[PDB]
Amino acid sequence: TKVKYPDGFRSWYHVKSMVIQPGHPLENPVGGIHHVYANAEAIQGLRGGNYPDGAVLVFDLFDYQEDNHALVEGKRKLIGVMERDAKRFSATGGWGYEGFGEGKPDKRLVTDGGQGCFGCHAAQKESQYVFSRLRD
Amino acid sequence: TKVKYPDGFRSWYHVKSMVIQPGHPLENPVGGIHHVYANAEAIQGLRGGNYPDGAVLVFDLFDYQEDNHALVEGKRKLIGVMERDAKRFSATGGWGYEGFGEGKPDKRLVTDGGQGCFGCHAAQKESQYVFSRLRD
Ligand code: HEC
Ligand code: HEC
Ligand SMILES: [Zn+2]
Repeated sequence: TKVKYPDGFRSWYHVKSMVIQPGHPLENPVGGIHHVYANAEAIQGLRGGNYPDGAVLVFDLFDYQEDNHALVEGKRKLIGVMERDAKRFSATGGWGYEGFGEGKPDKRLVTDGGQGCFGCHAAQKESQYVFSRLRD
Repeated sequence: TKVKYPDGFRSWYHVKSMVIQPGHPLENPVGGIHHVYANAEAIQGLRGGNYPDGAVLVFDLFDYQEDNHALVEGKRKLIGVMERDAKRFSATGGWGYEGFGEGKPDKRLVTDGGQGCFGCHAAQKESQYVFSRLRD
C-alpha cells in the first residue's frame, strides 16, 4: 500500500547522475544535481534481468551553488522512490512511487497513489518503467 | 610502489559529486562531472577515524554534454586514485597517487611518483590529505 522509506540508500550502488539547470522543462520541480541509487534487487533489473519484488530505485536531488566555474552540491531538496511489488503496486505497473521532501521519512509528497509519476514512467514500459541505464 | 588499479570501485560508496565547468583553474585536466567513491576502509577515515592501510579513494571523471539546460554524462575521461599505505607511500604522506586514462588499468597518468598530486593534497594535512567530506 505505502512505499517504505529506503533506509541506508546512501550506501547503495550509484547508477548515474545528471544536472537539470534553469530553462530545462523539468527545472520545476527536479532542478539540481540528481544521483540515482539501486539496491541489489534493482541492479538485477538494471543489468537486463527482471526486477524482483523489493527492488528499490532512489532519485536523490540536491540543489547546487555556482562556485567559480564549479557546480557544488548544496542542500538535499527531495528523494523520489520506486519500490517493486508486482501485486501491491499493480495499479501503477508493479512499481510504488513516493517522494520525501528533503529526503525526510516524515515528508511524504505523493497524493494520487503515484498515478502522476506512473503517467510519465509509462513511456518506458519496454524497460519496466525505468529511465536510468546502468553505465560503466 | 605502484598504486593498484581499484577493480570494482563502481560498487563502492558514493561520497560526493561536483561539476567542473570550462574556465575553472583545473578544467585541464579534470573538467567534467566527477564522482568520489570510497572503499570500506576509506569510509573509516571519512567518518573521522585514521585512514587504515588499504583505504582507497577514487575520483571518477566523466565528460558531459550540455543539452537543453541538462548536463548529461558522456564518456569517462579518467579516474584519480589515492591508495593508503603509510610505509610504501611514505614519500607522499602515506597515500599513493595514480591516474588511469578512461579508467583503464593500462593507461597510467602519473609520471613524477605523485609529487604534483601530493603538492596540492598537502594543504589538507589536517584531514589526512583528503578534500572530499562525507555528506548524508
Ligand atoms: C516525466 C514528466 C516524469 C515524471 C512525472 C516523473 N519522473 Fe521519475 N524520472 C523521469 C526521468 C526522465 C528520469 C530519469 C533521470 C535520469 O537521470 O536519467 C526519472 C527517474 C526516476 C527515478 C530513478 C529510476 C529511473 O526510472 O530512472 C525515480 C526513483 C523516479 N524517477 C521517481 C519518480 C516519482 C516518485 C515521481 C512522482 C512523484 C516521478 N518519478 C515523476 C521522469 C519523470
Ligand atoms: C590541487 C591543485 C590538486 C591537484 C594537483 C590534485 N588534486 Fe586531487 N583533488 C583536489 C580537490 C580540490 C579535490 C576535491 C574534489 C571534490 O569533489 O571535492 C580532489 C580530490 C581527489 C580525490 C578524491 C579524494 C579527495 O581527496 O577528495 C582523489 C582520489 C584525487 N584527488 C587524486 C588526485 C591525483 C591522482 C592527483 C595527481 C595526479 C591529484 N588528485 C592532484 C585537488 C588537487
Ligand atoms: Zn570566470
